[PDB]
Amino acid sequence: SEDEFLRYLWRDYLYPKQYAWVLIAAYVAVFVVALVGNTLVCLAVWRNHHMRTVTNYFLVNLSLADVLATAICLPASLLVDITESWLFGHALCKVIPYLQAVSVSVAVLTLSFIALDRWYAICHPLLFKSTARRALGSILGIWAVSLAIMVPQAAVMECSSVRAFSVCDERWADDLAPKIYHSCFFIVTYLAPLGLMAMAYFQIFRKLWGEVKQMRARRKTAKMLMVVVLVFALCYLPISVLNVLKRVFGMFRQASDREAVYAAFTFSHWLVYANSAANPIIYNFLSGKFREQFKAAFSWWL
Ligand SMILES: COc1c(F)cccc1C(=O)N1C[C@@H](C)CC[C@H]1CNc1ccc(Br)cn1
Ligand SMILES: CCCCCCCCS[C@@H]1O[C@H](CO)[C@@H](O)[C@H](O)[C@H]1O
Ligand SMILES: CCCCCCCCS[C@@H]1O[C@H](CO)[C@@H](O)[C@H](O)[C@H]1O
Ligand SMILES: CCCCCCCCS[C@@H]1O[C@H](CO)[C@@H](O)[C@H](O)[C@H]1O
Ligand SMILES: CCCCCCCCS[C@@H]1O[C@H](CO)[C@@H](O)[C@H](O)[C@H]1O
Ligand SMILES: CCCCCCCCS[C@@H]1O[C@H](CO)[C@@H](O)[C@H](O)[C@H]1O
Ligand code: NA
Repeated sequence: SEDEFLRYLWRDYLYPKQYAWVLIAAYVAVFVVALVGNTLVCLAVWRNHHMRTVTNYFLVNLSLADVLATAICLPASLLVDITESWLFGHALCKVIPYLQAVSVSVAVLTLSFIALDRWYAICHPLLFKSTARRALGSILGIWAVSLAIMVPQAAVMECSSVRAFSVCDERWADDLAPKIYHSCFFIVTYLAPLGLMAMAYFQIFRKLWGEVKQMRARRKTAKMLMVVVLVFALCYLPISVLNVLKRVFGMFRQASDREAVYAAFTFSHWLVYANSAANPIIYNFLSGKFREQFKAAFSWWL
């Protein structure tokens, strides 16, 4: 029974090995590309004074939130996605999930303020002054808000023993509280800002593609930014939806195909980190100015 042997070889050995190879290579490729890429974003804006715009100051802040998640949270997520257990202790069970939620909040708030800045500059000019100095005040305000509103997330994280292994999970005293919290989390960090940004960029699209030199520069930046928002919305959609289906709709509680649930959650966690790697790649192709600084970086160190 050679066919039956090959089927158990595939199930018990070949498939789990290929799965671990794909998983580890995917997480390592994204960790490296995100660390290098986002460092280069910060260096491109620091080196060239002409790219020291309000948009690019917020793009640097997006890179900081993306570096926060890549450096601290990505290695922890990789180990949970391998073991399905917590190996970093009780203290880090509160800190790493908290820093991850802070990073999402900083990322989406940074995107909202870029949209807001572009919407006032293009659709409703001369009502609100937007300068580089005021961008640093708005950036500090983004961190202060994000650090505060994510404390409930830190408060619910618990590291509990289950063999003798630990699990880092949210502890809720009653069934109603996680439903209200995960509904609010989804609408505040995903749905409401992305719905508002889509409507703002649709208005900017109508104004720009409906002075000539300025509109040529504005069309290039608005095209890039629309691609960034679209890619953020696609990357954060599977995790945002899985968290609602789990916490609000009580899904994935049956263990019949536990491995299928782990794979959907793993791929969803990886898409969040893939976003940090994606943003500097988007600036490379949709910004000639970021393209120059990146081309100069590969000419120098490589
Ligand atoms: C974007 O969300 C996550 C991620 F990208 C990696 C791992 C987990 C998540 C996640 O589902 N959440 C829940 C959400 C309501 C707040 C943000 C995180 C917090 N939980 C975490 C985060 C990191 C690690 Br590692 C373990 N748990
Ligand atoms: C950049 C330097 C690398 C640091 C990586 C952090 C990993 C933490 S190990 C972790 O420490 C806990 C105490 O905090 C113990 O409870 C755990 O048993 C142990 O596994
Ligand atoms: C920048 C604002 C400062 C707040 C940062 C929150 C993360 C601290 S870790 C964690 O927070 C939980 C919630 O408060 C407590 O239950 C724990 O005892 C404590 O270890
Ligand atoms: C509108 C008012 C909003 C406040 C609601 C507070 C309800 C408490 S939930 C409770 O919080 C603890 C924090 O320490 C966790 O340890 C528990 O696991 C979790 O169940
Ligand atoms: C704005 C926030 C709204 C989010 C959606 C949550 C709706 C709760 S359904 C509700 O859950 C209770 C606790 O689990 C049960 O006692 C009830 O039988 C059931 O009807
Ligand atoms: C702290 C108090 C906790 C109470 C939790 C109950 C929440 C109400 S859910 C609501 O209950 C209705 C009953 O009239 C049903 O008709 C609806 O279908 C259902 O959605
Ligand atoms: Na991000």
